[PDB]
Parts: sequence; C-alpha cells; structure tokens
Amino acid sequence: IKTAPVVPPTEQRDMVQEERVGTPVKNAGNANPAADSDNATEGVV
Amino acid sequence: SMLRNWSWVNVHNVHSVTGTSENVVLAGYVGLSRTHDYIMDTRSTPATSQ
Repeated sequence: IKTAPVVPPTEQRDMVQEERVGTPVKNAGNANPAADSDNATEGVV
Repeated sequence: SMLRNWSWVNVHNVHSVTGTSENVVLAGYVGLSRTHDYIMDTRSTPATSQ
C-alpha cells in the first residue's frame, strides 16, 4: 500500500477541448458546390 | 599446506550440495517505497517485533 498526496477533487475541473486542424468551408457537405452554376443553362440574375 | 587440503583434485568431482548451478538476476530493494512511507507518516518503521 502506498499512500500518496493527490490533488483534492474540488480544486480541479475537467474541461473538454475540441481540437481542429482547419476551418471547414461554407459548403462542407457538398462534393461539388460548383454544379449549381454549371447547371444554370438559362442564366442567373 | 595447500596440497594437504586437496588442492590437487580433479575439479570435476566437486559437486554443489544441490547438484545445480544458478544465475540470479532479481529486482531488489531500492528504498523509495520506505522513504515515501516515512514522509507521509503512514508506515514509518517497517521492522517488526519478530
């Protein structure tokens, strides 16, 4: 048995951190966001 | 006085009392557990009455 001094549970707080490597684009779920333009065969106002 | 103590014998007739050899490499006493327990006053003296 080894009794060791630890940090009291009430003087620390677990905080969830979300780590990201880059900011997702506007049309993140779209494989081809350029197909709204390539399929505008009548024009756009 | 050394020939009289059978220093002339064939060293292959001298047998260990167990008949075996041995290569011991055991993890041993370091003393970190006992010094830790002394500072915490948990088990200051580890020597028992026996």
